[PDB]
Amino acid sequence: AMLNTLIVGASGYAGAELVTYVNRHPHMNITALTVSAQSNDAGKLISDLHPQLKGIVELPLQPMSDISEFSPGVDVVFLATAHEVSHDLAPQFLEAGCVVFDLSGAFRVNDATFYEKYYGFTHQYPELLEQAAYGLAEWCGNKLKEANLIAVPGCYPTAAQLALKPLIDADLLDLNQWPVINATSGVSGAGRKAAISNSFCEVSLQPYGVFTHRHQPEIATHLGADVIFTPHLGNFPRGILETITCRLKSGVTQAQVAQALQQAYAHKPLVRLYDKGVPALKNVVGLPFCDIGFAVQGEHLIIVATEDNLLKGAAAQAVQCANIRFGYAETQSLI
Amino acid sequence: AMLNTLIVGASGYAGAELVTYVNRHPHMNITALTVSAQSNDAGKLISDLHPQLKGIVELPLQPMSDISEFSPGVDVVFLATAHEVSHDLAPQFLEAGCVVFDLSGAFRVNDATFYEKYYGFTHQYPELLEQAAYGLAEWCGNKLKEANLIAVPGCYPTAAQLALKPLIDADLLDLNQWPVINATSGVSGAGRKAAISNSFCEVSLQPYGVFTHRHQPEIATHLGADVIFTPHLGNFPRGILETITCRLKSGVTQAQVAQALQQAYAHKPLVRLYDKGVPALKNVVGLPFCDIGFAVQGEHLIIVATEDNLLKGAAAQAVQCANIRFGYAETQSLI
Amino acid sequence: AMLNTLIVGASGYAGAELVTYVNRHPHMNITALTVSAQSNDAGKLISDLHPQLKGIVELPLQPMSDISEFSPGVDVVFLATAHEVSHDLAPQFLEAGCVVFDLSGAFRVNDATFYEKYYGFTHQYPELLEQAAYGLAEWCGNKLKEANLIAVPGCYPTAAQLALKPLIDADLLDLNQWPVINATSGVSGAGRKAAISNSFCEVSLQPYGVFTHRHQPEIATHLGADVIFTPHLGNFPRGILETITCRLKSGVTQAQVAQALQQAYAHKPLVRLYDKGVPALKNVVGLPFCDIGFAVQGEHLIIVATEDNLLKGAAAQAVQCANIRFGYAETQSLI
Amino acid sequence: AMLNTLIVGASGYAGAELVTYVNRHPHMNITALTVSAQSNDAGKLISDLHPQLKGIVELPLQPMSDISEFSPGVDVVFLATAHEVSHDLAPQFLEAGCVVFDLSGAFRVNDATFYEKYYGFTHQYPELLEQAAYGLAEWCGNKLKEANLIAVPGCYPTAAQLALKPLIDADLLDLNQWPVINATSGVSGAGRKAAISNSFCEVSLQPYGVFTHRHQPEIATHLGADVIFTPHLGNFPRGILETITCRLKSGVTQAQVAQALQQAYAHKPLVRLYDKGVPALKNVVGLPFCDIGFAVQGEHLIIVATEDNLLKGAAAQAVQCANIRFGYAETQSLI
Ligand code: NA
Ligand code: NA
Ligand code: NA
Ligand code: NA
Ligand code: NA
Ligand code: NA
Ligand code: NA
Ligand code: NA
Repeated sequence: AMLNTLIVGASGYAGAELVTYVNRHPHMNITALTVSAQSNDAGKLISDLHPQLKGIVELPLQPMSDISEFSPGVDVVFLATAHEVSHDLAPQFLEAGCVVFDLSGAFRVNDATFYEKYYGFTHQYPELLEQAAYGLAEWCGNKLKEANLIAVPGCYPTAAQLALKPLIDADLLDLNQWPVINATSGVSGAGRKAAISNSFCEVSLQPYGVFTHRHQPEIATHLGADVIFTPHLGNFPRGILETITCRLKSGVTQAQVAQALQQAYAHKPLVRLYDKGVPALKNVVGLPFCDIGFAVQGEHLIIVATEDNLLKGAAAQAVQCANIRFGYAETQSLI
Repeated sequence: AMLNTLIVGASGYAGAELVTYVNRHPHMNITALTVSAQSNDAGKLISDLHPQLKGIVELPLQPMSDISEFSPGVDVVFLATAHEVSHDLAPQFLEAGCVVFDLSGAFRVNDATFYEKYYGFTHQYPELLEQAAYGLAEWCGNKLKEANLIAVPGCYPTAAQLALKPLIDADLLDLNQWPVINATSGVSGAGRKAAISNSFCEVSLQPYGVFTHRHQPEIATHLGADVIFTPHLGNFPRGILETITCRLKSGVTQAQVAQALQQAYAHKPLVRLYDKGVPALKNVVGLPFCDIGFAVQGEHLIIVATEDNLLKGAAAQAVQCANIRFGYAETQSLI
Repeated sequence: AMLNTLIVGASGYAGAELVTYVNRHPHMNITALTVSAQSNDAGKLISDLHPQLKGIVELPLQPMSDISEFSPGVDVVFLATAHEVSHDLAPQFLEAGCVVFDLSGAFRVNDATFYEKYYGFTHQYPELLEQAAYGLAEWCGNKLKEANLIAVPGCYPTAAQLALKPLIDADLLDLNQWPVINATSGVSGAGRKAAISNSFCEVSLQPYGVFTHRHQPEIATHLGADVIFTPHLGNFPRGILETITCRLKSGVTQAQVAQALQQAYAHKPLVRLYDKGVPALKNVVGLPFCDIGFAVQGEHLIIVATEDNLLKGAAAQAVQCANIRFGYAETQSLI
Repeated sequence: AMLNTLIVGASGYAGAELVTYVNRHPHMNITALTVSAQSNDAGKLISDLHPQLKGIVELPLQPMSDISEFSPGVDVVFLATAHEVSHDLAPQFLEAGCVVFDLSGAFRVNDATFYEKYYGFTHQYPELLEQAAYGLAEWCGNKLKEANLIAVPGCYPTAAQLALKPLIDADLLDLNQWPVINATSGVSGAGRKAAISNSFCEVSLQPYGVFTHRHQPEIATHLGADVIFTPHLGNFPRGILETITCRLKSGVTQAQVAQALQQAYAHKPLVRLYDKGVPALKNVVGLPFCDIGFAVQGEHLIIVATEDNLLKGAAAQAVQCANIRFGYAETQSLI
């Protein structure tokens, strides 16, 4: 048995990486790759837009308006789409009996104001918000193993929570000093699109979304702790490195922080813990891992987490959740 | 006395570099910087779009529809605009008594088919074509010293002709084998614009305009010799490196090629001739020079020419011609 | 049954990519990874130097002086070493009964002067030169299927010959005009090493080895045709793009060139032929393919070939040959 | 009158930028450029190593052992050298009557343990430590206007203190929460040198000097406040961007922070204050400025400061101090 898999928004950068993994996956194959109804890319091959897939996957991109053209007989739907589209589509696919893995921010947080403030829309499916599993794979339980709607976390929130969650859960941080998360992403995180801001000559190094980015409250809500989160656009296509600075609870030691991380991740295959030193970004790009190292001096902690923004930050985590949902090896198709 | 200077298309990448030099120039200053009538940037400061100019030049960008708003009392007009715009505007500014330095391809070659084939328009000003000085500064005579319309050469044609012209003029090449010019440009050569092709993640290394680029016939017409010309888009913002491979006329030697170049360029300040070895691109970026080195083995020549595509390839050559036209030191404002 | 596999020079950049593939390969595993006798990296883990391998392969790097420490029971030896080392070691491993896949230039060409001129040493194993299979995988016959010494071609020669060989073999080029091969490589092609020339700030774009590079005569000897070959160091870590300009034999057409390439490569899985247009480098980096596109106008041909310099240009071709030698699927471990 | 100017360590990256400015400066010219006694670059031209200077400055690099070969008649000495060399040389040049501008860390902080802990040497000139002016140009008074020894601040400390000093001096920060300074530098900050760590393929994005970097205590001592300082090596040659996160003193507002910065910098020409938004690194590279923007939400401040690491972070600040010391326009030669 193989899972029929629909990939919506397949022509974007995250979408291309989903096509790669699902094609490769021994237990899944693709029914269709869709674009929007009036997409200029309708009828082009996936490999025309993403030539790394030439000779590997060459499915045409089909324009989708009514989802009934694409829902019957589909086991898994990946929504590699922005929130408005995912808000509209996900309920329809669930009703058609599909298990939906939404990469958008649309179902990530069970809260109305969250959507009004940071996404600028009123959320129309409160029941789904309650039902959605937050697909932070290393930490999800069996709301996931048996959810039919999985909200895959954002790229920056993924590294951030992998670094911070075990420490906060062990009460190792003095949260009266909000953790400061500074992160730099490659430009693929902006999406495939012609805009001035992601135009080649416009990229160097700059912070953005200062005190405004929608990933900040996602990280704060899910960790149960206020944080500073400042993203930066760097002049490379792929990867996120996060440098995270905290005040430890008084008396907390290096060995104590190491114990908490060793216990969280030693049997988690997609998290690579550095015993000493801190990871370099190149060492994870094109791989599905999150790499984590840290240092302690006195009452301060600096923890550093890297990932490929399109892999553990998007497509690989999505597929990793599908593996958990459907009972396959957790890393199946990823490594 | 100072020259009143209008810069049309000031908000583009070449335009910003013209603003820098003209501001700096002791004998010129700026009356206005214009954008198109319905430009989204109308009313923004030049330094909002190009923050390297913050605190240096902060003139607002004015939308221009009727040129009579901007022509009276203007000594010099730089058209940092594409050919259609330059075709329309340049005749009007000349009639208003301005000396026009057009950066577009619109007046570069005295030939009708040239425009139909490579620019896809029928040229409406044959007399101007006859009158335009081709602003390849090291080689222009007194059609320039006294022209009122200067067509500034394209960026790739500039390095190409500086390398090849003295050799062809000394009959040192066997032109039965067309020179092969392979060049790589930084992405600023594509212009300021949101398109997929110059989007950050879409750039790596690729040839383009293969047997179609409009700079090929400009180079061939002006050199009086058929050439292969293949440009490549590289993943850096600024600079052009050209590697040019020729068959020498039988018996032609290294010393003979060196003599021809030494004689062409020894007293030309913006051309830096390498006695031995070949230039690296970083050594000219942000400078107004063209750097040239070469090697000979047997009957083959390899000559290598670099420039900053926006400086000697665009703005600096434009200003260099203005210096010649108006009698200032050739390098005034450039270095 | 699995092949015991020794990787000599494992700590270099090509060596790391061999470790990755051989680890992954279902029919091979690694006995040891070696460094030189007094290497500063002796005793470090492979994944300390190449952290992309963390949690995947963590074999220590062992210093090797006498090969008898490492030869018994070894089926396959990869020499990821420079020519002098490979010249000394390969004969010893062959005598111990190992099948040797040398990545160096040491056994690539059956000719003495070749070694004196371009490698600056007199070759001491003429019989081995006669015996070595040249591992250009798409073109090798059964000198390979049954060779015990395979000389893996250089990175630039690989793309060059894949583009040119089928055309020359079909007499489609006028070789009175030598093909001009201009290529740009990422800096990994320089090897892992601290030198000024591959130091970060020293890299931009520059030709090198002008009329001197050792890959030129390898390409010319094996193609049976004189060529110009000029490599360039570009400011990126991985990939080679070659732009190759030829004069066609009189009367030769686009369709005729396409037929020759379609017939050469249609059933060759690691060569991806572009029907129209020319490949972009990013689309092959991290993949084992060589991508080829071309254009014809009049009597000129421009053919463009890309590869990952460490994969099809080094490690993947090495492993591909091993697959052919030992009877595994040609792409086994590569894709 | 012109100042005779000696540049020691001229062949390094900062040294090359000093040569550029001093050459250009109307009131200074160069007596000699020196390298170490057994330097491999002795006798090479400055422009051989730094070809951007070809045809502009072509002084040979002279090996210096005894300083009496180079001290008589010299008005100004720039030491573009590391601390041990500067510790040894600066006292000798001062004794010869030269005004010394040391770019090393050797005289930056009046404290012995500082040198033992972070520089691993016992400082032999306590009187000089007392006499040295700290050349943070916007803040220096008349210990500078009349010092004969100027310790030019480190590159990262410069942006950091320009951002933080006016805020701390106005008591606007709650220093019970140490400011967190995360910074990314281009690889030129590592110096000209062949090492693995600054080799092209070894650079991507990585923190370094975590809780160990010598710039941390320099920043903390001079600000009179404990800080976290974590530098990162990024994959570009030039520039530093610092993102600095603070807890404000209770009640402190955006307008209050803006007032303090406007008052500090409005008449300081090399500091470009952003009224709204935060600077992008490309907009300062190759320029002598420090660009500063900031945002406030609630009780947190994020202030962002950029500079060219070799210009305002090194050579331009050095020259700026010389201008102040000798009474020239502050920006003379810089812009
Ligand atoms: Na599959
Ligand atoms: Na783990
Ligand atoms: Na001016
Ligand atoms: Na010259
Ligand atoms: Na294996
Ligand atoms: Na094929
Ligand atoms: Na001077
Ligand atoms: Na200011």
